[PDB]
Amino acid sequence: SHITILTLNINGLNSAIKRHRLASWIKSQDPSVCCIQETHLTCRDTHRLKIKGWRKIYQANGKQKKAGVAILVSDKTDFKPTKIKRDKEGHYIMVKGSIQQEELTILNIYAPNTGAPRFIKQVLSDLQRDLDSHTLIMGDFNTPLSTLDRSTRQKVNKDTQELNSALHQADLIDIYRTLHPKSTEYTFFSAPHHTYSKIDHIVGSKALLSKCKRTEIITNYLSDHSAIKLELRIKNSTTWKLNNLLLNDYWVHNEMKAEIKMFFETNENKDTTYQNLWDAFKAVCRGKFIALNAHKRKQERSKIDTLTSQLKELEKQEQTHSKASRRQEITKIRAELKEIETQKTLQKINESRSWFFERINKIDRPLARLIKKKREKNQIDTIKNDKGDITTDPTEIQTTIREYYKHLYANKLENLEEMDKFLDTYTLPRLNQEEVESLNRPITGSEIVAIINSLPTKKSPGPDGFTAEFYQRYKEELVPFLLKLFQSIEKEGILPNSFYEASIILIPKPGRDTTKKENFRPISLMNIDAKILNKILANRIQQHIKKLIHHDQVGFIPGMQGWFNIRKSINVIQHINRAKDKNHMIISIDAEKAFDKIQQPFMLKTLNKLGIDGTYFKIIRAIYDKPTANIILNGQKLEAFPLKTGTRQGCPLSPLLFNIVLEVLARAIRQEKEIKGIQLGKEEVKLSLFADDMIVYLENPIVSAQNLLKLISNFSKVSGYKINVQKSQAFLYTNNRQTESQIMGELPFTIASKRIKYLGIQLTRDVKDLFKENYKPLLKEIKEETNKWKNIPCSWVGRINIVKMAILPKVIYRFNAIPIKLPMTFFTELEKTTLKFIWNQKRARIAKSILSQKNKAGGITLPDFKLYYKATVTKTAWYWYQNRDIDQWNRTEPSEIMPHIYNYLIFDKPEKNKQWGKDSLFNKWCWENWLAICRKLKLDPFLTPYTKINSRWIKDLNVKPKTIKTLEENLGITIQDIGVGKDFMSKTPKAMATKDKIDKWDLIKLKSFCTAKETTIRVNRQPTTWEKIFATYSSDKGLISRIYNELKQIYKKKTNNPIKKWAKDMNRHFSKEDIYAAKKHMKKCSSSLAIREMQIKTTMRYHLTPVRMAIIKKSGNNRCWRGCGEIGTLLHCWWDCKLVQPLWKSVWRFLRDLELEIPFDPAIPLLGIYPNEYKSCCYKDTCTRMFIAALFTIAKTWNQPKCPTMIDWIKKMWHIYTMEYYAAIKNDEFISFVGTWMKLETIILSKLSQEQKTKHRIFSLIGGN
RNA sequence: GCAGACUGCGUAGGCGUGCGCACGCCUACGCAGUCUGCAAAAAAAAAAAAAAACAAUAUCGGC
DNA sequence: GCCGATATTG
Ligand SMILES: Cc1cn([C@H]2C[C@H](O)[C@@H](COP(=O)(O)OP(=O)(O)OP(=O)(O)O)O2)c(=O)[nH]c1=O
Repeated sequence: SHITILTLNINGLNSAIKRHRLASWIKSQDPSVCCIQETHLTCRDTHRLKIKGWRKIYQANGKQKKAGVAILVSDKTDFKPTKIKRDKEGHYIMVKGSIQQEELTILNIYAPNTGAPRFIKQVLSDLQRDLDSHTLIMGDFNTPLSTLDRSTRQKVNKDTQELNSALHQADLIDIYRTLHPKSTEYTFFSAPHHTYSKIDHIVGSKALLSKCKRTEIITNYLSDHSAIKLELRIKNSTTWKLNNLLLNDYWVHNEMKAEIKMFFETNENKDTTYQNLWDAFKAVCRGKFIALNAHKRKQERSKIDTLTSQLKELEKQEQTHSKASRRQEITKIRAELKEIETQKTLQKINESRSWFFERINKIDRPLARLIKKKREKNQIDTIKNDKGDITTDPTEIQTTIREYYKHLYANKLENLEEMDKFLDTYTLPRLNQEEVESLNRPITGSEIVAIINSLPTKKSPGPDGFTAEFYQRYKEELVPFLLKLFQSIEKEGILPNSFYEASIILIPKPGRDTTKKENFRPISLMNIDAKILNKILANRIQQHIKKLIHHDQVGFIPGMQGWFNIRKSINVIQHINRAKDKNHMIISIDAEKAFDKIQQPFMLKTLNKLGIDGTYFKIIRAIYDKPTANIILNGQKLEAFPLKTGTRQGCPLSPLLFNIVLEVLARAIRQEKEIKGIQLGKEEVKLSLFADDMIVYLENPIVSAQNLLKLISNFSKVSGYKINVQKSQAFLYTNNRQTESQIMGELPFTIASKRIKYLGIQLTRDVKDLFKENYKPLLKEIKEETNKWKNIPCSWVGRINIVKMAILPKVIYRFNAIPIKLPMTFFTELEKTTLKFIWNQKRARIAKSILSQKNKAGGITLPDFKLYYKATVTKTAWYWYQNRDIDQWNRTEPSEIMPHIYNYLIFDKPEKNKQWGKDSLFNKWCWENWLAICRKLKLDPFLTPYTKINSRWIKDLNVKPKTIKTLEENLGITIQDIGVGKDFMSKTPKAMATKDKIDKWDLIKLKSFCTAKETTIRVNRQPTTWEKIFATYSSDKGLISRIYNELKQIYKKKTNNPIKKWAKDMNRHFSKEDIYAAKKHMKKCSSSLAIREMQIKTTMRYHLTPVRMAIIKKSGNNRCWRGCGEIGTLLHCWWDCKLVQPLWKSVWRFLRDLELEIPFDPAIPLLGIYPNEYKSCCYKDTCTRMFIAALFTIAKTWNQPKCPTMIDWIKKMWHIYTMEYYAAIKNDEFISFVGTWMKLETIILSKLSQEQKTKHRIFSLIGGN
């Protein structure tokens, strides 16, 4: 073990290309510590020095752009800083700390070029107290220490002798001279003097020499000065993870195909089982990927390799003898190396910039991680230990964590008889024979390939490096081998030993003290193939889960939505409020460390008791046979500690198995008649909640809660399911204070007299406070959450997407959970804050009406929270119409009236004089909203094509229910299928059969009703989209989106369109076709949202012109902000301005140079409204980019007397060109890109001179140079 | 010259209250009218994907 | 419809 410390005088870091190339070179050297001098960064520019892959970066920056220092410590180096001193001018930075329990004192110094020894001595006197036997003084000393440090071999000056004396008194020595007494190497070459000299030195105490390993001066072309690289011995491999980018090269892809094929053609035979063969293939592919990555790195910089080899040989020749022609050749080849490295670094940085440009403002990773605060460092370094100690020692903290989790997962409680007794007491659903054989059906390549295709991307790999992009890429050839492996696994029931491998990582629990070990959630990364097998099993069991779990559970269950329970719970609480005798309670049980306290033997026993037997259960038992988990703590893979209990918390199959296991407890609670839950109408609602979270409602708590605790204790004893009774709240209701007190006594639960947080919702003790506890906070939160974004660096489009991404999901979730009649003040406040954020505390530049309108209007669909609220509220009508027996949440309401009538009211008569209850919280408001929408559509909502066969019309025909059952089971469910008029029972042979099968009285009743003229006309008319939205769809997926789109269409205000105003001030009527074309162009002018944002801003008259400012300020100066002396109308500023005209004239010179005779029409560039006769999109693709570049050019200098120069337009065009080039290469759209850019590149290259393009880095990309 | 706030006029729908009318609230709505952040923009931001998984749900968009 | 991305609950 050695510590590599590197020092370098980079002579400024302003050049980004030089920054990264030093950052790429420093990556190659892999130093343990790096000291950098003359960063040319200010305290304001500390943001600039942000390098990926390195976190602990300490900076000392001066005010001016002359100095500034920083120290980089390798992530492989565990330096624990204690005290830091920084120079206000960057000449020095002090840092005291320890490395691996070895104290280390590091000093960085940049002495002035003149009189450095005196300045250094002053630093020594100031830091005399800080020097110890572990001192490292670094930086730019600006002086040589010995005669051998100068090429001229000139005597060390008297200042050096005094400086050396000062170092000697401080027991500090020149390490390089000590370790290389006879080395005459030098770091900097002085061109004016033609002399080499070693003026940067590594100085430390002699005691460190025993630790010192090796020091060397590494001549480099990245800077005039060479770095000194010292290795320091300390008292004594990471996991390989495949890189997605590696798969993008064709050569490596073909090589991997060939390697896979040759392996499975060579290593296949009878003597080996397919599991061990698969593991061997994994290892071989791992080694092959490592080797081919090395080969790819070699080839990619092979030119650099040969050039640096030539430089090494010629530099050795120079050192042994220096020659003038050798000097000039060395200089030329060094320039060649610089140009090649600049080429590669520009490639890399522009590829990154293109990636950002393609996602600059979209709702995507860049925006999501811009909005989110800087990630809190999950790398733990000190935790309140078991007894009382905070602790910091890495090995002791690792031991604490590892032992904690090893003890957590090492418990099976082998008491199978007790598990049998518990399971054979609460009869629970069993899968029929058909479903059993469905689970055990053979694995099909179609199934595996479907899983692979659905396999999430951009996900961390498991203990093996393969990252689920590897399987997708080699899907076509791997899938057969995966199928063979799964066939072997199902036949034999033994998994490859690599399947059990998993990597636990400790993610902090939000809102919890990270210093406690117990507050970390261990999430598991599993081998992707193991995850494929587990996803297969999870999908298999999921095909039958609906009948396997009661609808009380809505966590991890397809098609069930969490808000169900919320509404249910709230209804229950409302009932409690309305009850005369309030003797009841609700408890929010929260499982402690669920998925980890689950006992695998009990889970397997439950699955066996469920009828899951055979191949599927064999594989389930195998996957839990010998699971293992390594804890990747601080990047170190700790020991294995096989987890004897719990279910892997990152496994696809774990949620389903946990739900199945806890369904046993749910069934037990429901069966127990002495745990009587609240009774609403004709339904019993004992308990319902997400997977591990449970909420129970109980009557007569004194006894029911005690019985519940007894049952939970039995379940915990039998299965390990433990509840943290302390962190498990409850509302208690009793009409006697003494009863409340004694219940508090017996019950071990903490009674929350105000509220309970529950699925992100503040359930309120009294429902009347719901809003005050749920929306008023949320609204306030949004305000706060947006106030910290006041200065967020995003454009109005970026802010709109930020709202849509961060606030909208939160607001919609709140609406879904609590669709109570919200006062309009809430929506006014929410819209006000949202808009104010979007326009950063200024007046909205674009009309809210324009943006709110659909994307057809060219905008970005500024979300309308009022319409989202209405959509969410009216959504419940879908469940009303469906009348599902599982949505018990809907039927739990005040029962003043016959509660059964809710599935009605949708496409059936209104029960005039019949009230739904003043106490109704959700359904009454949904009814009001649904009626409002139906009235707005001016449709009849009581008899429609989708009226169910039995809602009230047939019922009001006093039809026997058996007749309704016959009609339902024969033909369909809607009146339409029955038919009306001529078509009554006259459209299918089954219709005739039913017509014959009904009794004469009911038959004639249906004849009288259906064939009536009014019903015929009201049922036959084609159904509107709003009705298909609640009848045609049998699934509630995407329902809010569809309802909101329909509402958007319905409530589409007639706004003051700004394209029409462009027509007006251009005195030229635009045809509807012209408006449509302008909107289409604004929609698809470019993929990147910066280009589209520019086009949208120009089209929507975003830029406020001197006319606007004159009117608002009432000042008469309408003169354009350029000295043009004309009126400052928008068309002037964009098109008609003598200072803006030359740019458009140049653009038209380019157009004609492109053999394009297009009219000199402002509409074409400013809006894309091409003349009707001109429709050749081939040239439009280029013209759009040319025009938008011109628009950017004008906008940048939108108000300066400065003329938008041609060169600015060229530069912006090339910016777009490079971004699109790399984006297309990554997206494989290269042919279209060349088609739309080749001629333009040719003209641009011809127009410019070599000097100008070189200065602006305008080297061609499509064509070689 | 865009928009919201907001005064008033007023259409219609609903809910609650009172004895066809009156009151209170809300919705959607057009009109006239006062403002009102204001320099001017491009700041560059980096904003970084890349590590920390899993199930389900919702949203958005592009194809 | 798919196919990416984001948040919501665990
Ligand atoms: C929050 C979260 C939960 N889960 C799963 C694993 C958990 O066992 C299960 C329930 O989570 P929670 O109930 O939210 O957490 P918990 O009950 O395990 O924590 P505590 O013991 O302190 O109450 O959901 C994840 O897989 N990933 C996650 O990020």
